[PDB]
Amino acid sequence: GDWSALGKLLDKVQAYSTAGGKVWLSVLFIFRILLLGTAVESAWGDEQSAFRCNTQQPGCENVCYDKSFPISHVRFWVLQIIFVSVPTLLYLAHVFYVMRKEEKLNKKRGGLLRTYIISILFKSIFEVAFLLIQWYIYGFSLSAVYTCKRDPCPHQVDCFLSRPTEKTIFIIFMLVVSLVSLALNIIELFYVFFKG
Amino acid sequence: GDWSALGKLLDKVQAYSTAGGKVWLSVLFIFRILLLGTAVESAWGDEQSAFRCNTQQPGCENVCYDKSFPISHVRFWVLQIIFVSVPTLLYLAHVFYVMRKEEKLNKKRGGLLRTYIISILFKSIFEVAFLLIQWYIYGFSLSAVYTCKRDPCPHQVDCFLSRPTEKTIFIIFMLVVSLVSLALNIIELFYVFFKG
Amino acid sequence: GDWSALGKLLDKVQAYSTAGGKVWLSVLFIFRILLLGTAVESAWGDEQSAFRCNTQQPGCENVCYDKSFPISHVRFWVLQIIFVSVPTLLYLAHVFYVMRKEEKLNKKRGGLLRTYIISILFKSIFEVAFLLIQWYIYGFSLSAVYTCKRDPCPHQVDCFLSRPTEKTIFIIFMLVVSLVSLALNIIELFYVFFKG
Amino acid sequence: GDWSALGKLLDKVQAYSTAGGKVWLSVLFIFRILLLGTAVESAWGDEQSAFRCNTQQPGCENVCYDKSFPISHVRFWVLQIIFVSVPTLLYLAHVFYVMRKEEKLNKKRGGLLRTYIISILFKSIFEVAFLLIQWYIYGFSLSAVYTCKRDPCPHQVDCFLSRPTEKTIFIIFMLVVSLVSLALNIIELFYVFFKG
Amino acid sequence: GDWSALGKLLDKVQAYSTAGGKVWLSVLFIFRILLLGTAVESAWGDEQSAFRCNTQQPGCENVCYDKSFPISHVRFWVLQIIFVSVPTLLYLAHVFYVMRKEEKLNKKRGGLLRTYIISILFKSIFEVAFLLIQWYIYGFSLSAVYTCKRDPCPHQVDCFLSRPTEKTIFIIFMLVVSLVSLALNIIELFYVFFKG
Amino acid sequence: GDWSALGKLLDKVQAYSTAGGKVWLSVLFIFRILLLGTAVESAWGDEQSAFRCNTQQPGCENVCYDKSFPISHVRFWVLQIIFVSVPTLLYLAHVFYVMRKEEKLNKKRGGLLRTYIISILFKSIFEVAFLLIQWYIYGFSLSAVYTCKRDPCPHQVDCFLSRPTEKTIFIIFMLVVSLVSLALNIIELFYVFFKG
Ligand SMILES: CCCCCCCCCCCCCC
Ligand SMILES: CCCCCCCCCCCCCC
Ligand SMILES: CCCCCCCCCCCCCC
Ligand SMILES: CCCCCCCCCCCCCC
Ligand SMILES: CCCCCCCCCCCCCC
Ligand SMILES: CCCCCCCCCCCCCC
Ligand SMILES: CCCCCCCCCCCCCC
Ligand SMILES: CCCCCCCCCCCCCC
Ligand SMILES: CCCCCCCCCCCCCC
Ligand SMILES: CCCCCCCCCCCCCC
Ligand SMILES: CCCCCCCCCCCCCC
Ligand SMILES: CCCCCCCCCCCCCC
Ligand SMILES: CCCCCCCCCCCCCC
Ligand SMILES: CCCCCCCCCCCCCC
Ligand SMILES: CCCCCCCCCCCCCC
Ligand SMILES: CCCCCCCCCCCCCC
Ligand SMILES: CCCCCCCCCCCCCC
Ligand SMILES: CCCCCCCCCCCCCC
Ligand SMILES: CCCCCCCCCCCCCC
Ligand SMILES: CCCCCCCCCCCCCC
Ligand SMILES: CCCCCCCCCCCCCC
Ligand SMILES: CCCCCCCCCCCCCC
Ligand SMILES: CCCCCCCCCCCCCC
Ligand SMILES: CCCCCCCCCCCCCC
Ligand SMILES: CCCCCCCCCCCCCC
Ligand SMILES: CCCCCCCCCCCCCC
Ligand SMILES: CCCCCCCCCCCCCC
Ligand SMILES: CCCCCCCCCCCCCC
Ligand SMILES: CCCCCCCCCCCCCC
Ligand SMILES: CCCCCCCCCCCCCC
Ligand SMILES: CCCCCCCCCCCCCC
Ligand SMILES: CCCCCCCCCCCCCC
Ligand SMILES: CCCCCCCCCCCCCC
Ligand SMILES: CCCCCCCCCCCCCC
Ligand SMILES: CCCCCCCCCCCCCC
Ligand SMILES: CCCCCCCCCCCCCC
Ligand SMILES: CCCCCCCCCCCCCC
Ligand SMILES: CCCCCCCCCCCCCC
Ligand SMILES: CCCCCCCCCCCCCC
Ligand SMILES: CCCCCCCCCCCCCC
Ligand SMILES: CCCCCCCCCCCCCC
Ligand SMILES: CCCCCCCCCCCCCC
Ligand SMILES: CCCCCCCCCCCCCC
Ligand SMILES: CCCCCCCCCCCCCC
Ligand SMILES: CCCCCCCCCCCCCC
Repeated sequence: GDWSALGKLLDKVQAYSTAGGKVWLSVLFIFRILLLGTAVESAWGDEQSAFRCNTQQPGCENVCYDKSFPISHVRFWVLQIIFVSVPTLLYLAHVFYVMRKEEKLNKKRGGLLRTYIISILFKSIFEVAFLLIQWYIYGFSLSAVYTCKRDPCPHQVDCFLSRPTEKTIFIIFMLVVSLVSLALNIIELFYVFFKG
Repeated sequence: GDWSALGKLLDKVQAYSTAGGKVWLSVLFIFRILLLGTAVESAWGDEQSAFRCNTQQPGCENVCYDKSFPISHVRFWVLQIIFVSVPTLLYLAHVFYVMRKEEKLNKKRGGLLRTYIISILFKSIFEVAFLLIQWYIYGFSLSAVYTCKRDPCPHQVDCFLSRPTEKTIFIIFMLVVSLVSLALNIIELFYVFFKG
Repeated sequence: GDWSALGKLLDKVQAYSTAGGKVWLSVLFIFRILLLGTAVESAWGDEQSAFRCNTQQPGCENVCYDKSFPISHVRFWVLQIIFVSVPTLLYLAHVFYVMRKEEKLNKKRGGLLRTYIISILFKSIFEVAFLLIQWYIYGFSLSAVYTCKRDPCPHQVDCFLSRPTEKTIFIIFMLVVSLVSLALNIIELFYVFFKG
Repeated sequence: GDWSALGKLLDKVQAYSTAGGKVWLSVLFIFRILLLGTAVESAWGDEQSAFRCNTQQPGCENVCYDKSFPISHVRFWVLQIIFVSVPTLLYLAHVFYVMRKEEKLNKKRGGLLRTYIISILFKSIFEVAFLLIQWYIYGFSLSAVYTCKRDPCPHQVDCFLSRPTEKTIFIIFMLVVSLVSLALNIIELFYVFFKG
Repeated sequence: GDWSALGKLLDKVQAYSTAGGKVWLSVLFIFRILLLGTAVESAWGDEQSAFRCNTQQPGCENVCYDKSFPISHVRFWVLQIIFVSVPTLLYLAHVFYVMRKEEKLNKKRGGLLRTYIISILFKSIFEVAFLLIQWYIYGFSLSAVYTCKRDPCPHQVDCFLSRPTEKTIFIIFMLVVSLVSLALNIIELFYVFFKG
Repeated sequence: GDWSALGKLLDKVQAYSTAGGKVWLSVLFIFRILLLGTAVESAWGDEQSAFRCNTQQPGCENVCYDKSFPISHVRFWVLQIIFVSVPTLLYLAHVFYVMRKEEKLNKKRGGLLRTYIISILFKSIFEVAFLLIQWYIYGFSLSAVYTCKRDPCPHQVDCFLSRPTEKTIFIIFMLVVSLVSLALNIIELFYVFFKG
């Protein structure tokens, strides 16, 4: 029965948003979690135990695997999803204490709106930042043969990845679902400015 | 005691459905989850660690396994089940905010119905889409010997899968339970049109 | 405090059953789950990683293991337990919406009974069906040496299973607890007919 | 607030027991679970993967491990603990429906007592039964060298177990805690008879 | 709202304790659990799979590992923490039924205090008992080389442990946090006697 | 509905803090947990199973791995996060019993403030202590080749770590998020003194 006070909190947090963003993005947050922790986490399980290279030099598979994967895509997308969720969480924690301050006033314009704008800016700005890093480093694909030239391997060794194509499809899903997230925040950002 | 408000929400979401779909499909959603995450998830555990090929060429088992399995059936069926559930979830989130908008009206035809129709269309349309992809790629069976002709293997190598018959039976269950899902949405789709 | 409405639902679902079936079968459902997911699931963990055969032919252990186990007993008994539980779940979901239809009637014989009979028939009929399949395929024991004659092995190879005796005892428990389930539904089936 | 009805159910189930059994056995049930599923389950993890024998005969470690362990002690003690708990659970489910039958009587001697006696008999009788089986099979110790004479091994092979002493200490705890359970039910059994 | 009855139970259990023990020991119970099941449980994961010895004698690593570790420190500290918690749990279960007996008296000195004294004695007495056993067996350190002289190894073999220094630091934490537990119960024990 | 009493407890614990620390640090506690147990725990999974050294000397990989990692970074950061959380937990448990003492007074300055100051001091003081230890031992990086000179290896051996660069990035995140924690407690510490 104590959900009646929670109804006031979920109303005031989304009083400035449209009728289409709170139904599409909230499902998109549930979608991105359920894709990440259930389907694709088990896919990157043997990212190192199957990585075989064509040499006898001991440790050459240790230093060549790292050059291909400075940071794996799974711990990348977990690093991304907290950074896109944290401006919403920070706005949620602030609006709760603001509501509590006003409940202890009545029994004995523009202040809330600025941080609501900033909360959607850093949602996109971190999202563009994590995309171009992936283009700068990994691209949006995976080749089935890597040629490695680090030390202490000899001249050039051939290292064969573990499931390039299965890792390819879940990369493009993480590109598309992030890109439809990015456009879905931009359309809110026009609506808050064009109101006046 | 706060389930009385939830009783109004579960009534309005299924006010257009028949008396037979909400009892058969809701159990079919519980059935498909319980078959997937409990029985058949452990069956595809060693999909790569048992895949042995008949060669000495290093990495030939890495590139030949991929040609047989571009995407494994388990991460396929998890990818399918979210896409069939998401039009129901999207209709659920929309009808909640529509109900909340009308609760803040009375204390101080055709609008809901169109998206209810669209919500059942994309349930079937994604379901037909995922079936024919499996026929285009994997078929509905698994052979116990795969002949591989990728690079850098030699001329032709023999690769032996891991449990073809146990993977065969759970494929046909995922075909049958998806097909009885597909017919169970079609029978609703006639009933909403033939009402008038 | 909202368990008072749940008290009406658990009364009407078992208004036709005896005083002895709802206390013995409900514990038997808790018993079969707790035996399956806690004790015997870990026993069939290394069903493939310990299966060794007496040959050098690569992949001969892959194709010979399958002939011994087309479907493992653990994923068999999980497949069985959902099929015996689903007619009870389907009767539970139907009787809830029937109760809700009558609650929206009073504020502004024989119909329920037929599907209650059918719900106990398919509990036994699926149970007899899964038993004879095991007799047709696996029997009710496990021998400690399997002789395999599939391809591409040579003439005949000896393959040694993993824990035949520990798998033997839990098979007989799954035979006995299923058989005492089968007789406990039959005794209900006489009581509903002999009432008149 | 709906724990007030649960207070009547936990009173009537233990109206015939002493003030010392419901405080000592209920903690003993919590003790035996917490010892089993947390401490000693991880100890029997590598019961097969460390079992090495002194031969080259392939599969000789498969058939010799079984003769030493027809059923492992962990799946034995899980099999024991359900059988000692099931007469208490069966008495709990029966006394609930008996209470419900009398609640639907008042708004519009000796019957309960017999099954309470039987419920404590089968607690001890199954407990004595599982103890002597262990004495008939395993004893109450483990030797660090097993001599195996099964087929298809040669004349006699030496097989070395995995952690005999760590498995020895948890056997004696499972003997002592079962024996203090057995005496704690007997002392109740005198008290119910000597009341008259 | 039914926490008001729980407020009476948590008051009467600690009516004889000081204002400093219920705030320091209750956090110390939360600390010792969170250190044990989260940090140091994963540290002792490969206690056997990394234990390598310097011989070819088959099974010599099985019988030499046991002499170094008759019982591992993790299953020791889990065995300790239940024994220090069980006198508090036994006093909690007794004081609940004592409270229930007096609630069924008013609607139609020295008795509680003795078992409160005994409950703190066996907390320390078991704690001193488990400490000196560790000094009698393991000491409070771990050496990086063990020399083994059991059978059927030859004259003397060198066995190298798995992470001695990481296991050293968590031993001293389990010594310090147990010792600050032991002094924190003694200071209560003076306060109950010196009251009179 | 019993969250109304919890509203008084969460008000009195933070009556001396600013409006910016309770919204930024509480999210920072949720951030550091979610980074630790989800993203970086799986990264340090094979910290030993991939550590290969360039020798044939048995056990040389056991004693050389330890010199590189006396305590792994994951069990370090878990050891850190409990020590920074424990002064907040201790202040939470104390303020609850202080509130309960005053509730049993009214139905029949400076005392709280001192321990609030001490609770923030030991948050920073333990945080500076764990940082400089890492600088004294590990630094803030990881090199891809370790040269080992322990016994019983020969003169000098080369040991290659497992993923130095992926472990490098999560170290700097654990430095930055700890450092922004350290400055966020200092800014509170000025505010409590400069109030008067
Ligand atoms: C009385 C009607 C108001 C009840 C509001 C409850 C909805 C808020 C919960 C939304 C989050 C649920 C996550 C599953
Ligand atoms: C690798 C396992 C992934 C499991 C899910 C990851 C959850 C991390 C994001 C949680 C954000 C919650 C914000 C409210
Ligand atoms: C060794 C060659 C250079 C490697 C640089 C890797 C940079 C990866 C940066 C990832 C940043 C993700 C968190 C913002
Ligand atoms: C009075 C202070 C309120 C702070 C509310 C949070 C504002 C948005 C913070 C966004 C941080 C973006 C970088 C991670
Ligand atoms: C009345 C609303 C209760 C549920 C709110 C849950 C989120 C509150 C913000 C989370 C951080 C607050 C610090 C405890
Ligand atoms: C009204 C409250 C204003 C809050 C200001 C916060 C602005 C963002 C500061 C942090 C940006 C850089 C974070 C890495
Ligand atoms: C030294 C070359 C490293 C190249 C990758 C650097 C990644 C740094 C990420 C910083 C993120 C800044 C977001 C505004
Ligand atoms: C007062 C009667 C109305 C109560 C309605 C409760 C039923 C709605 C819950 C259905 C989902 C339950 C999932 C297990
Ligand atoms: C591979 C493990 C499978 C576990 C179950 C998968 C659940 C994913 C579907 C959840 C959809 C929920 C919609 C309400
Ligand atoms: C390498 C030969 C071509 C492989 C193509 C594989 C296509 C798999 C498509 C799966 C799509 C599932 C998500 C819609
Ligand atoms: C006002 C907007 C309401 C939106 C409700 C959801 C409609 C159905 C969306 C189905 C999406 C199908 C493609 C995944
Ligand atoms: C009153 C109903 C509460 C339970 C509803 C749970 C589903 C609501 C839709 C889920 C998304 C809403 C965004 C928080
Ligand atoms: C009344 C609300 C209408 C909603 C329109 C949504 C139609 C579907 C658009 C997305 C289809 C393509 C998704 C891949
Ligand atoms: C390049 C050849 C790839 C063949 C498989 C392509 C699969 C694409 C799936 C698109 C789904 C569209 C659903 C309407
Ligand atoms: C060569 C032997 C192949 C065996 C295939 C067995 C197929 C069984 C399908 C079971 C489906 C049952 C539908 C209810
Ligand atoms: C007021 C008395 C009626 C309360 C009925 C509660 C019993 C129904 C629950 C039975 C299932 C419990 C599973 C653990
Ligand atoms: C292999 C792990 C087994 C875990 C338990 C299996 C549960 C499946 C049966 C659940 C049926 C629930 C019907 C109400
Ligand atoms: C390859 C030789 C024939 C194998 C047939 C295996 C049939 C197994 C049928 C199991 C059916 C279980 C689901 C009904
Ligand atoms: C009006 C329709 C009610 C349906 C209730 C369920 C009847 C029993 C179905 C049993 C199915 C057995 C085959 C799995
Ligand atoms: C009032 C009873 C609430 C609990 C009932 C739980 C089972 C209801 C049937 C489950 C399927 C209903 C579809 C949501
Ligand atoms: C009164 C409701 C009657 C329901 C009829 C259902 C009978 C069973 C039909 C399905 C049997 C075959 C399932 C494989
Ligand atoms: C082709 C030979 C296969 C032999 C096993 C067939 C099993 C089919 C199971 C069908 C179940 C029907 C239950 C009524
Ligand atoms: C109003 C006082 C009666 C409340 C009775 C609650 C005690 C019954 C619960 C005992 C089992 C608890 C298991 C943790
Ligand atoms: C091997 C893992 C053991 C986990 C605990 C086993 C629990 C089985 C006994 C449960 C009996 C519950 C009776 C109420
Ligand atoms: C192969 C030599 C005879 C082996 C007999 C093993 C008997 C084990 C009986 C265990 C019974 C436990 C359940 C009652
Ligand atoms: C009217 C029937 C009541 C049955 C209550 C249970 C009696 C005790 C059964 C004990 C079974 C012991 C063998 C497992
Ligand atoms: C009013 C008491 C509710 C809680 C009782 C939980 C145990 C009831 C017996 C369990 C089997 C009953 C079949 C649903
Ligand atoms: C008053 C109820 C009497 C119940 C009789 C049950 C006696 C035990 C019968 C089963 C004993 C054999 C089980 C293996
Ligand atoms: C064939 C020799 C087997 C020896 C072990 C038999 C164990 C049978 C257990 C039966 C339990 C009976 C309890 C009353
Ligand atoms: C009305 C005020 C009394 C409420 C008492 C609640 C505190 C007792 C719970 C202490 C244990 C909590 C463990 C997290
Ligand atoms: C090895 C995993 C350790 C997990 C925590 C162990 C908990 C055992 C102690 C629980 C005592 C509870 C007393 C109330
Ligand atoms: C084989 C040499 C003697 C080994 C004796 C080991 C004794 C360990 C006793 C541990 C007792 C812990 C529970 C009280
Ligand atoms: C009337 C009996 C009350 C018993 C309460 C518990 C007393 C303390 C028992 C401590 C046992 C210490 C040895 C484990
Ligand atoms: C009214 C208090 C309910 C919660 C008490 C939980 C502990 C009670 C003692 C635990 C053993 C009691 C046997 C069921
Ligand atoms: C007032 C209740 C007295 C309880 C007496 C219990 C004393 C301890 C007896 C057990 C000590 C030995 C346990 C191993
Ligand atoms: C036979 C030599 C064994 C040496 C270790 C014995 C440990 C026994 C522990 C008994 C604990 C007694 C506590 C009072
Ligand atoms: C090598 C062994 C070193 C042991 C040092 C620990 C001695 C006890 C220190 C903790 C005392 C705390 C008293 C409050
Ligand atoms: C009636 C309004 C007061 C309700 C206070 C609830 C907020 C306190 C909970 C904060 C912690 C939530 C963690 C998710
Ligand atoms: C290695 C797995 C990490 C899992 C999370 C660790 C949690 C430990 C910190 C919990 C502190 C809670 C304070 C309230
Ligand atoms: C073997 C060379 C000296 C190794 C010393 C390692 C010291 C590590 C100290 C870590 C302390 C962390 C807990 C405070
Ligand atoms: C009356 C005693 C109150 C104690 C409250 C806790 C004070 C802060 C303790 C901080 C301990 C720091 C070292 C871990
Ligand atoms: C009324 C507040 C109940 C919830 C408080 C939870 C934290 C209380 C302090 C935790 C230690 C108290 C010892 C049981
Ligand atoms: C007002 C309460 C004062 C509490 C004093 C606690 C001061 C800190 C003592 C412990 C410091 C050393 C811990 C390792
Ligand atoms: C013997 C050399 C060891 C060097 C590391 C010592 C670490 C000790 C940590 C003590 C922490 C004290 C915090 C105030
Ligand atoms: C030799 C290449 C080393 C690459 C080091 C990359 C360091 C990246 C640090 C990212 C920290 C971002 C802070 C927000």
